[PDB]
Amino acid sequence: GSLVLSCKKFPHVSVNYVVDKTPKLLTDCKEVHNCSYIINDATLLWNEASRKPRLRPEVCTYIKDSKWENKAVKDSFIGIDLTKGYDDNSLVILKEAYQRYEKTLNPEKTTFVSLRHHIIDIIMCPFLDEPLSLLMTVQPDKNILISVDNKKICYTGFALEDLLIEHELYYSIVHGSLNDEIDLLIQAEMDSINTLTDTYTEIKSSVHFKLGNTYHRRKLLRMWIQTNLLPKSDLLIGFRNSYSNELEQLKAYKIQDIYHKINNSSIVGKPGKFYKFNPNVANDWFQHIFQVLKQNLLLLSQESTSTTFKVQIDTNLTLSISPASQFVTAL
Ligand SMILES: [Mn+2]
Repeated sequence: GSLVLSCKKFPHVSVNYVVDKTPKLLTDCKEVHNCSYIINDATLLWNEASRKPRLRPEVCTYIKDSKWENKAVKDSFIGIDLTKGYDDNSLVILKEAYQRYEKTLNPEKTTFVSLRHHIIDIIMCPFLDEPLSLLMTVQPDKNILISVDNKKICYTGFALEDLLIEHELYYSIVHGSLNDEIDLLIQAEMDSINTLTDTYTEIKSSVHFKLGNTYHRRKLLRMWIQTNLLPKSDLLIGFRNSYSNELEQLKAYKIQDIYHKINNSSIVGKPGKFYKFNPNVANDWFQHIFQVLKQNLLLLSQESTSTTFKVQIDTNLTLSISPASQFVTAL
């Protein structure tokens, strides 16, 4: 019926393992659909009908040249108080995306279907001091659906996207292979596209990184997982004055960049406690739980009345899989 399993002794490389070119989490990863969600209209505008959020041209210009067109331009961004004006369902889209691409799912593999948020959450377990909980339903088609069950730092983030981009949300549905027996159909919200480079660009707000500070090592590792799960994607980070909240610097990064930042022969000098936040360890952990999960959820299902399961993971990486009520749906 249920199941407990220790996953702390999962195969993985050395915490100190360094390698030059960042690894990849999914192979043959490609976007298979995309869509803008017009909220007031309760509409989904698929693919060629979707309105991609465009990164302002000045910014694209700045990213390319590595300098602003002129002082005026620069002052339209740098120095702006990302605080000014602070005093003021996703599972539905996924299910439509699954319905539109299903006939294209490889029938020889198990496909986990989920919003990017959850895949990231799972890869992070061993790097967090908090635990994990989620629902995983084994659909009649034998695939698996994953679902669920600081106002100011948050606002500066929307404020920054607003300042850099030209009510409505844009989703990218990608497909990638994990195993010889496992694929992922992931839904992810793109912040924007860099028009000059035809590359999604993930906007992040932050205070200058105090590396060697666990909080930032986490953020940087999560950032890496977040973009490295997509087929194409870059980052743009707005660094702000920890005091004024003024946007001090705009810095663009490729996945390689974020990777290097957290995988040096030098950085791995200080001893760690979370596998030193090593992207490769993360990658190994990735390969391990999903194999574990796919196997057991499949096994338990054949012997149960419930297609849905409560999946939990200890701070000790101990997996717990008990069946959920067959008379309840998580929307
Ligand atoms: Mn963002």
